[PDB]
Amino acid sequence: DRYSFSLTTFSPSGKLGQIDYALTAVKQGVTSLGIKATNGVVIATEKKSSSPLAMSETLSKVSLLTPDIGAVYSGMGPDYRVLVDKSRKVAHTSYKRIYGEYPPTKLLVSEVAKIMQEATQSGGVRPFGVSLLIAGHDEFNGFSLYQVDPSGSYFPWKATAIGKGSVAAKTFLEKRWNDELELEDAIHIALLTLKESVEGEFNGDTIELAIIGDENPDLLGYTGIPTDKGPRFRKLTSQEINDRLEAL
Amino acid sequence: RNNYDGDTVTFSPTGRLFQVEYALEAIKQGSVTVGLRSNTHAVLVALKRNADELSSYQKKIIKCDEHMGLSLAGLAPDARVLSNYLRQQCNYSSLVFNRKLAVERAGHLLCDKAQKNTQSYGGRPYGVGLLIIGYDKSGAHLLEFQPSGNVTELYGTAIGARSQGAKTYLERTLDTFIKIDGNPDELIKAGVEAISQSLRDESLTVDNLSIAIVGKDTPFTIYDGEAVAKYI
Amino acid sequence: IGTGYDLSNSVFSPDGRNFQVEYAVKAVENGTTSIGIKCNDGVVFAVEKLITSKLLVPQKNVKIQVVDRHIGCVYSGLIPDGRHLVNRGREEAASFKKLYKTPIPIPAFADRLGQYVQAHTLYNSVRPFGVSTIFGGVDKNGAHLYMLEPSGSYWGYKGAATGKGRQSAKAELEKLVDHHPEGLSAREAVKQAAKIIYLAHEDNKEKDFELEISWCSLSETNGLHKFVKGDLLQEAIDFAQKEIN
Amino acid sequence: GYDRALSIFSPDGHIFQVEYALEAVKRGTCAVGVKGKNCVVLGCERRSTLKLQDTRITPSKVSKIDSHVVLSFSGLNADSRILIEKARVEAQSHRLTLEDPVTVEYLTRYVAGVQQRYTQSGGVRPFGVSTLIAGFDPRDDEPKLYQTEPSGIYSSWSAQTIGRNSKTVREFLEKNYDRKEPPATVEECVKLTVRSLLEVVQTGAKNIEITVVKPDSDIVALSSEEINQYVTQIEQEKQEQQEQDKKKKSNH
Amino acid sequence: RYDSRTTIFSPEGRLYQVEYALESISHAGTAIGIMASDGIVLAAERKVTSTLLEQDTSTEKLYKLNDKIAVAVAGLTADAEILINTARIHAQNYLKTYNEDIPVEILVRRLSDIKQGYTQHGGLRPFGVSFIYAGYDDRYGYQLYTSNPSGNYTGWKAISVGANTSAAQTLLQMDYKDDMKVDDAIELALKTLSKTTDSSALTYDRLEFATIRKGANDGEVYQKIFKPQEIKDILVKTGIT
Amino acid sequence: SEYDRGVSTFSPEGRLFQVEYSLEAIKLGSTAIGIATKEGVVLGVEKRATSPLLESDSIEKIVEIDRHIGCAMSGLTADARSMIEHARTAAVTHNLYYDEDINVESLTQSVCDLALRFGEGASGEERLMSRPFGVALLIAGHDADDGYQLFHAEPSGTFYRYNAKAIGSGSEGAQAELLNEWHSSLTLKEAELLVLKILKQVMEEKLDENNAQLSCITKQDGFKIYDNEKTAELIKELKEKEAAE
Amino acid sequence: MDIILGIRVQDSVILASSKAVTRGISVLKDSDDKTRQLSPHTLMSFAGEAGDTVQFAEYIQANIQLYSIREDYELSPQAVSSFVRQELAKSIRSRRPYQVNVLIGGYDKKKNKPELYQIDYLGTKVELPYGAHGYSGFYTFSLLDHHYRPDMTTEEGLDLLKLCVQELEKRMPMDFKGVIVKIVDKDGIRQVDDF
Amino acid sequence: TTTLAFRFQGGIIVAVDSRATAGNWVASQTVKKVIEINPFLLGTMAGGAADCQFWETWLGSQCRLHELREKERISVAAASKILSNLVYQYKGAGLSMGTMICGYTRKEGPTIYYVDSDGTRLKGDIFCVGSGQTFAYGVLDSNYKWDLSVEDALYLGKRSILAAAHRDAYSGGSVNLYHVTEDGWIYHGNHDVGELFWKVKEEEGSFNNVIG
Repeated sequence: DRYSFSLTTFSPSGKLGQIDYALTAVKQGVTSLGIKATNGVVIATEKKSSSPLAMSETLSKVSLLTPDIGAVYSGMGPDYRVLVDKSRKVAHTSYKRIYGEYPPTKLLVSEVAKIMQEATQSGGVRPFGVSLLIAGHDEFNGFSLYQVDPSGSYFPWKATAIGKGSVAAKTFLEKRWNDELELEDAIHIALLTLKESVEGEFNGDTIELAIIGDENPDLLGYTGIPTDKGPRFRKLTSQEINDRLEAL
Repeated sequence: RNNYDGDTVTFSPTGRLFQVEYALEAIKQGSVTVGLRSNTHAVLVALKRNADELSSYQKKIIKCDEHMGLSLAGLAPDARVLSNYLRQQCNYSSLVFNRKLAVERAGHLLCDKAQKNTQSYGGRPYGVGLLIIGYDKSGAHLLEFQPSGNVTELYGTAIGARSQGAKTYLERTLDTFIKIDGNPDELIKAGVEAISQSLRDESLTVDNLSIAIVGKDTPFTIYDGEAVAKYI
Repeated sequence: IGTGYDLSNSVFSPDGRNFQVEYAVKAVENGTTSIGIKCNDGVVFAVEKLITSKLLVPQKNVKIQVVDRHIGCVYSGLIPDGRHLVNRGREEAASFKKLYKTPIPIPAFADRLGQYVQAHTLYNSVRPFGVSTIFGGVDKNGAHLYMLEPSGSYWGYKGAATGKGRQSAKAELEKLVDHHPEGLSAREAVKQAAKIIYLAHEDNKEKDFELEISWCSLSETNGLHKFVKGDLLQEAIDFAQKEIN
Repeated sequence: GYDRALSIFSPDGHIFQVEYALEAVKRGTCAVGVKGKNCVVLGCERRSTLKLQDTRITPSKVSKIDSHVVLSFSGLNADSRILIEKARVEAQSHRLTLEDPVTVEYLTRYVAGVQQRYTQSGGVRPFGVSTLIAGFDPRDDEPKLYQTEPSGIYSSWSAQTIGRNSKTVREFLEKNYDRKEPPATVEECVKLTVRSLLEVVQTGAKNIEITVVKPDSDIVALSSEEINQYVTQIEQEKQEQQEQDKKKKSNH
Repeated sequence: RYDSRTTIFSPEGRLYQVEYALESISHAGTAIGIMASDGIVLAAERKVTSTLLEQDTSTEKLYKLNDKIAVAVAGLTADAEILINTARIHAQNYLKTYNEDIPVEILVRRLSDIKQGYTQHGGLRPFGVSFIYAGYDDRYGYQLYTSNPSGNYTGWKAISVGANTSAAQTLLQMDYKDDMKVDDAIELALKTLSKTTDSSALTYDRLEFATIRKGANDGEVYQKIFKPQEIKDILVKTGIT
Repeated sequence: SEYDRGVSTFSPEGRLFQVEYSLEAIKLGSTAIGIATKEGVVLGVEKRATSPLLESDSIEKIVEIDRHIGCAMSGLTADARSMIEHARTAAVTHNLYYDEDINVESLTQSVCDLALRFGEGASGEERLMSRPFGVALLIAGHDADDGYQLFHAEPSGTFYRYNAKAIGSGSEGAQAELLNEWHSSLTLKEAELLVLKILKQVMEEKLDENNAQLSCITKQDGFKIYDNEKTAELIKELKEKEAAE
Repeated sequence: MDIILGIRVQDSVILASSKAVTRGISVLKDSDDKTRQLSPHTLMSFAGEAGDTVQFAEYIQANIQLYSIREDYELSPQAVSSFVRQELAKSIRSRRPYQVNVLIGGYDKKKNKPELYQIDYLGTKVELPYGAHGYSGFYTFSLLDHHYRPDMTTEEGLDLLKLCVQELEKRMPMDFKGVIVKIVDKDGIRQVDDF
Repeated sequence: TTTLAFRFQGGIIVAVDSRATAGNWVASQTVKKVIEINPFLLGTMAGGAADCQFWETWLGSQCRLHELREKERISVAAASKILSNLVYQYKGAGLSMGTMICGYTRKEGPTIYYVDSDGTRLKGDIFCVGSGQTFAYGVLDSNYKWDLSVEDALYLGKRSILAAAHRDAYSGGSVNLYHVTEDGWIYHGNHDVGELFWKVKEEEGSFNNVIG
């Protein structure tokens, strides 16, 4: 009641009403999920066209924050875009002068968290409508995956999911997850889990699935340097998703 | 409803605000003054109030300049903020332009200043009426400033408690005092008659009279005691 | 009503309007009739300033005020509130002259005034405006007539009207489209303006009025705005009285 | 109501924030000030519950404002923290500007000024803490004892109890205290202060904190052994007096 | 009700807001720091868990703020992040300014002023967090304190916060041996953690632990957050596993 | 309702109720009386005693604002602290600028100018002091250009000059008695015994000096706050005079 | 003009400072206090630029007293010496300078050793048990260390210091009007007369 | 300018000139070079004429404000130290100060502090400030006695002005004498240097260069 007409006071059972509503706002979104393996990380989402005429191919819901780190969301569409904007800016500032190349995954998550936290702090501000997943790859902690909550807390995970179909996806991932998976194997889990959510439209035109694995000097835009590391992030096209989607 | 009895930033269904309306009330509980003017003079006659007979009575005439001056009827706190402002503008015109500020021109600055507080949600809105006299290049003028900010040029007007009889004196004798020019004596006497009728269940006394006069030949001077027991 | 929707200006109704902006329009209605008539070589502005007592001084209180020396504006609704939109308007006018060394085009002014009204609805701590403003002049492109709503909506007009007696005015303006498809020439429109305000004063009848007319005309006021006063205004008065009878 | 902000008084002339601040005082630990003629003994209740709870590192209930003026306090302990540091920085700053020792009358007046400023404002609330501030200056051998209130009032009292169950101690203090001759013995001033605080602690002399201020910048904190010495002597006299009263009854 | 701004007071002369922050602790995990002359242990319990949760290569309720002082968390985690970062910044100011490590009493004291400041000033929340501070300074040796969500500190030799504080406290003070040992701290903590927690078999992936010692590799202080398999060793001694 | 919550909301009187309530704060406060004569102004006060431990002779209630200016007060000391610190600066700043005494009337204006702040901001007055002042002062001094003048600085309006004025709890009965007992024939000494005569009547405690404190403004003497011995003596002369009549 | 001397003996730190202050061609007084106690067991002698010595001395004294009083136990000579140095290091990068050289001679109770530090006007903290600044250090870097016996006492150091002073008057055209010698030990700080 | 001051047992004698010089012209021959801070404290005017005048009366605003606030007579030390803070802020703005604050109170004995515009507060017993402060020291130091009578102390400061006035190029006018007792400065009249010089020449047997 008054514990989300105001942000000052709390429920006597803990937490603001605003946070529990912010999670409701997450589930009203598309379904996004990530699975970590020991030689890769898959990140996968669906995109609701929401008009036969809408082009969701022109805006994808998998967006590189920096070349080695992509992110997805589940939750409100407008809220995602500004939040992504601030991710690209802070990243250069915070570590592309400290290390002169793009940050650790781990670092950018602690930064993002402070921003989400500050909108839970005071009245006359609202939480963000999303929970994000940030996946990336660095050499200092290896492959990682994270879930970043609009409460202002963040949790690392091996595989997790969020969105409308989260509760179905989570039990599914528990069963099929093993101690060593391949990148290819984790893509083959990722398609099945998301297909539980939406069926009767599943194709790689409507489902976007992409990976964080090894460097691409092909998406780097240069070669001829013995130390160069191209984007750990990589987009599969519509055609490549179909090759994996047949493989099931 | 009267959900608008609190909001000064939110229109009332009539198209008014209640706050502006209550501000007219404040004037009614306020102390009476009668204005009137002619081409070559303007006079303010005001009633001093007291709470007892060990009070030495409230100044109702504030000298704004040596050629302009004002009187009040309503909230004395609100009257102070606007008096400060008003002297600051008349001195500004004498500093930069070696110029007297016109009665009419002063009034348009005061207008923006009322409506600023209406627009805002911060600080009190006004609740005093000022009767303004001056004598500029365009002879004596009489403005009635309202706490709304509406400024009205008349030949005679009145604000304060029981001010509807001053308007009735002035209406009848409207023309008598247009014809008199160059006689400060006559114009002073006319306000005194005026404010006897205005008042009810009171009588005038010597030290209840404060008459403030400026014209073309008369400097800005305030008459008290023996200088106003000649026109009672 | 309740449930917001008028209780703040940010909040929006499910209908597509805002009931706080509707009470501001009611305040324009309550104010005294103003008209503006566009012409094929000028603009004429007229206003009804009613006389409530004869204690007022005639030709000394008006709602006609000038901006530069060639843009006339006249306001209806809450009287000190219309003054203020002109006072800020005047500030906006000056800025443009200093920077570009040119007189302001009337559609340029038209953009700039309506941005002030709109800023006063984006904040719950700022009361909107509650005044319509008829405006126009002669510029580079010739004569133009506009009117601005307290919504923060505006459009160009051939004949415009606002205030309490606006029900008559609107009707006389229409007779004019048919009568003259040039909207009438600027000279004969000063007389047309007076006659209009007289039929409008039949809706205010219990009281007397004072009529002020001003104009700005390409070559019959020489690109400049000046007040219609003198033997000019009295001829306008005589035409009105004659044809009403 | 009139309890919605500090910009509204009630029609009695009260502001309910201040009135609930006075109930706040009563929540936290008790304090007693009692003046002598060469001393002021400023004593306070020390809260302990559990054995774990230390009395080494644990926050003291007496804070040294300077080397000749001290302050003990009563109210919320969390609230009183901001108040403690502020009063010490101001203490040093007096001496930076002027180069003079910290005047007691100035010190209370400024400190109650901090509280007043918040009360004056509506956007910030004051502390619910009332203090006792006792001291001497090198230029005075005439003792001063002051009080602050959560409103922004400063007062002078000969002798005072504030904080937890002040009321009963308050009447005991009146009778014994003489304004004729306040306790000239220093030991007896401490002993009175022990008797007063005795009432509110129940059993304790590891829960009684006594601290003593004397002229020309002498400050002491009295060890646990000395606080326990008072109790043995004070129980012997209270009991003795009681036995005697019952003998007066037997005689008649 | 009093709920609108923190610039108000309830009739207890406290604020209802402070009570609401209090309650925030008692729906989070349980936290225990036991001090001994030979080292201080910090322990926290995880309030989420899964088998696809990464918690074996990470901690979340244990931060070192400098290489001589560590903290445990009980409360919401969203509240925690902001104030940890500020304590750590204050430590490195101390290091920069004075050329030495901060005392325990100040570092806590600052943090306590800051919590109270959000109560004191504005309509901004109190931050419902209780942190256990276990530190070293060469003035009062080992020092164990905790900080209140109201914003005050009190010294200790053992304390529990979190969920079921009362239940935990009685159990800790019963088995407190008066010289104490870091090895007994470590042993006591697991036992006490078990009974509050709603699992009957406490486990190392469900555990966060740091032990602080200067009593071995003397003349210097070395603080060690334990790795998962070591936590398993100490569990086997207490007979839980 | 929405009238006692807000400093920017007037009620059907056209007033604030913030301003109203602050009068009742003064009536809470102890009785204080000032009586002007042409010999000097005499400022008397009441203090209270409910404890034998309360030292009431070691804190002030009559204060020196300059070297010929004194003030008595009633209401909260919190509201009084701000007011007197302010008023100290105004007199001091005057001696800087001109190298002359402050006049009595102008000191009154400054105190009522602080009083005006009840809220947060305003155009033509920045407000930083967010409540009404629940204190008044009787302001007494001497200028040479008039004489001795005695004023009441009102926190709720503008200032009213008096020849004798009572404030506080017992203000009501004191005011009637001063009309029938203030006269221009009454010497310095008579002025003292008059204040104590009224003072006791509305006191709920015996007339004694531990609950009283007189002072005078004599320019010749500078502003003098009295000793306890002088007041004690005078309680005795008061009772012997009235014993015999 | 304006000298400050320092010797660390194995139980005390002995700071000396000139009694002379010259503004213009005029010696203003032959008795001038030019050394202040930061706390009752740590002493700062100071010398340097015209009237900066006065403003800076009182500014530094007040801060150390606040921190000693705040902690409720006086800070080490090690804490004190970084702080003073850091104020100076900010100032030369700020728009207003202070260029005041100082010595901190404290008795450290924390580890029981006397501690003489040399803090530069530049703002450089370096530990040296024979430090000295301005034009003094041109003569006493060599005089102290020639006669310097690796263990020292309060007795030994005072005769050697007196001697140092006796050289300075002779080979500078200056007048220091003697020097006051205040001795920093475990019993606090005291004034003792010397040449 | 020659201003000088010295403490003695019976109080502080402050002897000043009256000569104001601007260029090689004389600006005035009447100007009191003692600013009366309050009825217990005297400061002096040497250095900038403007600076010393404003800041010492301002100094007077602080003194008055202190008595009103606390109802205790200000210390000699409290005032000087405050003018030390005030002049430092306005340092680097072409400011000048060459003032001696003197007073004798029941809690501190006679005390004199030198204030300089560089933030200097210097303790002494004998001070001289100005251009011709040097001449003031030579005569005054050598005939200085702490145990000295009022009539004689007066004579000594007078003679310090007379020899200093004579041989300097910026001084003379008249000799204005003030003696600060515990009850503040007492004026001791104005003695023109011109006439005065001649009676003292005879009495002493000094100033052997002129015969009239």
